[PDB]
Amino acid sequence: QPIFLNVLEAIEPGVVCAGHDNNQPDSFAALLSSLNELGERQLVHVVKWAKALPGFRNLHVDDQMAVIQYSWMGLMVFAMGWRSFTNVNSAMLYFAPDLVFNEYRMHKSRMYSQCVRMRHLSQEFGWLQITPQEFLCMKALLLFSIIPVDGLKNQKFFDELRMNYIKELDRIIACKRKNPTSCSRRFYQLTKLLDSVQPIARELHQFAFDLLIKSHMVSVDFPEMMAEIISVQVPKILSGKVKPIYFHT
Amino acid sequence: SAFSRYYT
Ligand SMILES: CC(C)(O)C(=O)Nc1ccc([N+](=O)[O-])c(C(F)(F)F)c1
Repeated sequence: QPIFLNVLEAIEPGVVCAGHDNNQPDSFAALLSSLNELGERQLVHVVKWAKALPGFRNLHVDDQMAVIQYSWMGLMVFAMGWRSFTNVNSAMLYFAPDLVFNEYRMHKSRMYSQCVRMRHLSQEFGWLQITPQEFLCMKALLLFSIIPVDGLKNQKFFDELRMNYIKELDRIIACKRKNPTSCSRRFYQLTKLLDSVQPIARELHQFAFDLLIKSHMVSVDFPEMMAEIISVQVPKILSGKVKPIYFHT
Repeated sequence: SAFSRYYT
């Protein structure tokens, strides 16, 4: 009966790996070259995952592309937290298997505060008793959670489609939690969780772009496609031309 | 772009 939820699980990506020299003593330059590799791989995986989404083929192929490029980091950060939650129970950061982040790597990467934030969201998963089905469904909602204020090439469709993903999230909660101030209690937190992802993303958007600019001066390598997105679409978000849709203000 | 042309 869970037609929507079959799909989401059915289309779930594999455990992507970075290919990081775990035998080499840590260094900013080494660390961030694997995280850029990681980004670039996961991006591909996001692309294929996203195209299978129910009603995604509905969007105009530019919107299809745009929502991917805009929402791409937040998705990486969401799933990531679930990975560190379910693999390392939230003690470290399960980026990929070959790239798990301890405290000293967190600091050595120069994204410490930013990771502080992400280990929190990892902790949120447990604290809030997030279900696997609750995760997947929140995860899907996130591709539809960041519009350009400029206007999408076909907004109407996007809006219909988004409004539906919320129904589906409702339905996942309203299922086994039969009660008024329960479904209500839950949704709040979940939307309150989903919103909290955005600040993390924009921070990583700032670090990335920054690193990208000063990359000539650090020995850190941006994949052909990493670096186009970070230059072409990220500055849109950072310049405020693209904003996240928030549940609360 | 590089994304748009890998995408389609
Ligand atoms: C491209 C930038 C600097 O490397 C980056 O933040 N990469 C990156 C790669 C993978 C993952 N991941 O979810 O496993 C993440 C992050 F979502 F955790 F932040 C970032």
